[PDB]
Amino acid sequence: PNMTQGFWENSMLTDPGNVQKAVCHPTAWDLGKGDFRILMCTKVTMDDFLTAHHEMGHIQYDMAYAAQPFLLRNGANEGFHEAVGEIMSLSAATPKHLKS
Amino acid sequence: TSNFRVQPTESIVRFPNITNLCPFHEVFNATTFASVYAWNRKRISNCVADYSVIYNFAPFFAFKCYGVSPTKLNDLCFTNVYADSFVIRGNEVSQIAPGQTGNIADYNYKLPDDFTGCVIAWNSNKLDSKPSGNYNYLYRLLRKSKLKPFERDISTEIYQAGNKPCNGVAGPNCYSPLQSYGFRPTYGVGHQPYRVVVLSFELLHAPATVCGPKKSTNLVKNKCVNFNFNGLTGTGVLTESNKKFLPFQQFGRDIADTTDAVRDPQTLEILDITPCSFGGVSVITPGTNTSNQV
Amino acid sequence: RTQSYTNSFTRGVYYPDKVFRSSVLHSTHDLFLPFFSNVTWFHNPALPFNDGVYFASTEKSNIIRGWIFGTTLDSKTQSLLIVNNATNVVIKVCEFQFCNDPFLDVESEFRVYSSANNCTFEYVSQPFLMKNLREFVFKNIDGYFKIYSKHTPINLERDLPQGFSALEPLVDLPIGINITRFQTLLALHRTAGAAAYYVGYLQPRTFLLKYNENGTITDAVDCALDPLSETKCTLKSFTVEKGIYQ
Ligand SMILES: *[C@@H]1O[C@H](CO)[C@@H](O)[C@H](O)[C@H]1NC(C)=O
Ligand SMILES: *[C@@H]1O[C@H](CO)[C@@H](O)[C@H](O)[C@H]1NC(C)=O
Ligand SMILES: *[C@@H]1O[C@H](CO)[C@@H](O)[C@H](O)[C@H]1NC(C)=O
Ligand SMILES: *[C@@H]1O[C@H](CO)[C@@H](O)[C@H](O)[C@H]1NC(C)=O
Ligand SMILES: *[C@@H]1O[C@H](CO)[C@@H](O)[C@H](O)[C@H]1NC(C)=O
Ligand SMILES: *[C@@H]1O[C@H](CO)[C@@H](O)[C@H](O)[C@H]1NC(C)=O
Ligand SMILES: *[C@@H]1O[C@H](CO)[C@@H](O)[C@H](O)[C@H]1NC(C)=O
Ligand SMILES: [Zn+2]
Repeated sequence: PNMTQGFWENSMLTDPGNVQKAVCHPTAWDLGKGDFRILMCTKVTMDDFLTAHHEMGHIQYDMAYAAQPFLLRNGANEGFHEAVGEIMSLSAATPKHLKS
Repeated sequence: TSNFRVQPTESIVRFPNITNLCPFHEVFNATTFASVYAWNRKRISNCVADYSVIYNFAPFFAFKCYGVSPTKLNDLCFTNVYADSFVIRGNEVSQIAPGQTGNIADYNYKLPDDFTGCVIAWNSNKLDSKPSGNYNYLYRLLRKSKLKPFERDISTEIYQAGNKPCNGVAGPNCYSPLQSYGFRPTYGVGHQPYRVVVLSFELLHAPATVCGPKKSTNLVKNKCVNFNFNGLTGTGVLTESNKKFLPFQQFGRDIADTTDAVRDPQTLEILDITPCSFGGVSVITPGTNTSNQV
Repeated sequence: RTQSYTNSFTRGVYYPDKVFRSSVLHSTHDLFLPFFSNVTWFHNPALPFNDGVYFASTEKSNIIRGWIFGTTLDSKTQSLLIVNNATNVVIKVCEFQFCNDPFLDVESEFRVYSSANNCTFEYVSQPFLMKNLREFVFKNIDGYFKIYSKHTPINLERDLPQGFSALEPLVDLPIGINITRFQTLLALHRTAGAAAYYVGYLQPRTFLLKYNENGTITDAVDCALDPLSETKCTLKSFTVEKGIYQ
């Protein structure tokens, strides 16, 4: 599926700069009850593009397991979650994808 | 040879005006729909039900009609109309339907198996959501047995899932059945508060008194027209009448038990009816041996 | 309270249907109060409604206030209340648990009814009641409760005057409840009071009604009353000429 209008409205994908003070470590937040956001000071770079792919992989995982109960609303083990991020990150950087 | 008859040119329908309109702006736009566990049961009767305003209200997330066709909503008439207003979450909308089982369906409100009506739902995140949280709305998630169709339960007894009496207090294996929705603007679609008003139509052994509004056409006078005046149908020429009716009388009949005057439903005016001209046609002919002129 | 009796005379005729007839003798089969029939005068707690009822009140003080209708007169079965105060008439169709002896204080209606658990119907209209005889005809036919009424100035006389006053339909209601018994509610001040009302019971009958130029029922003939009336109904004329008629 594709991203929520709430995700687009609430998520801060661009560095506010100036007066605003914030942490720039990328993170995908599954706040709960259908709220998903990305906290990323994203600039126009290839590494930032791939990191955005990784974070949206996180959010797709979170959306997928949303139906299950709260205690089970996690990855099957500690590795699958970043694994699902990293497979998308690897596929994004392929020259075929770049040319497409 | 034959008969000559003047066909009607136009069809005219005159019905009493619709000054009576059903309180649709009361069941909707109530600014407070209570909760699904205690649903508002409002009786709509003795009024003309116009769904034009219902369509003119906010766009509906779910407008599904089971018993009454959406096209024939205005056409069909019912004795009494019941509207149930409550606020439920996005995913709980599907449970309000015939044959669907879920927490809300079984423990809060059950649409009957043979329900006739339309389920009307629309988003209410603007009004029913607050940054602090709309804890006022509640729903029930613990109960002894499933609810029968169209039932209301408001009494809070501590659920005794355990083997020991709860004694009316909370604790181990003793939970209050009522639980609170929390509504915030940032919630995603599917958990946002949705306002649902369920229209229930029932037929009873009584006059319906609830018929959709019926259109009226401009009166045509001194012309052969089809006419339907407040349920009295016919073909004729409508002219001004010197006759004066009594207030309660609406029609007029002659010695031959045929309608001769009708009172116009909208403006009180006595219109005399003359049958449209008819007569035999005869062909005067000299012998066809002599000539073909007739 | 005081079951006396009187003669009805030619009273209780009403317009059967909402049609206009000019200078026409029309024969109609309907529920009518038969001519020269004995009518109970009140000066069994619930008088049987039967097919219909005819109620008459002649008091100048207008002390009579409304009526009550029901099948069993309890919370079990639906019931009907009509209360007429100075401003407007109120008709409430509710499952009314009534007092055994209903009456009103009139600025309060508390004395009348004990409870109203569910209300099926409501209606508000201009007041019915206004040397004045007020006659009412009540009947529930094919699910519609119909009330006809007439207000006639009467000269001071002991009984119902000998004349024709056709009762004009006032209210048709789609109540649709079965009505077996009725009762008359009286206004008492919490003071002794006395009121007198006439009750008659309608019957299936055939009547011959005369409509004048302006559509009013000037006269009526009850076919089954007497042989001359039967002859008039057969010939459909008030004036009958010399001869022998089958
Ligand atoms: C994206 O999501 C919207 C609903 O939010 C949906 O209508 C649309 O089809 C989806 N896909 C595309 C390609 O926009
Ligand atoms: C941060 O939050 C404060 C309230 O604590 C608010 O006044 C301010 O506008 C917000 N933004 C910035 C950039 O400080
Ligand atoms: C995927 O499909 C789109 C359809 O327009 C096409 O343009 C694109 O080249 C395709 N990508 C690959 C990698 O085949
Ligand atoms: C229809 O509307 C007119 C005013 O435009 C009103 O005078 C008339 O009484 C209405 N019809 C009825 C049956 O009341
Ligand atoms: C008559 O009864 C109606 C019932 O709604 C009430 O509103 C009105 O005040 C009453 N008037 C008097 C004079 O009792
Ligand atoms: C309406 O009246 C009927 C009378 O039989 C009763 O059974 C029913 O409970 C009433 N409705 C409500 C909501 O109390
Ligand atoms: C009908 O006309 C006559 C006069 O021709 C008049 O006396 C009578 O009162 C009229 N009808 C009514 C109901 O006024
Ligand atoms: Zn990651």
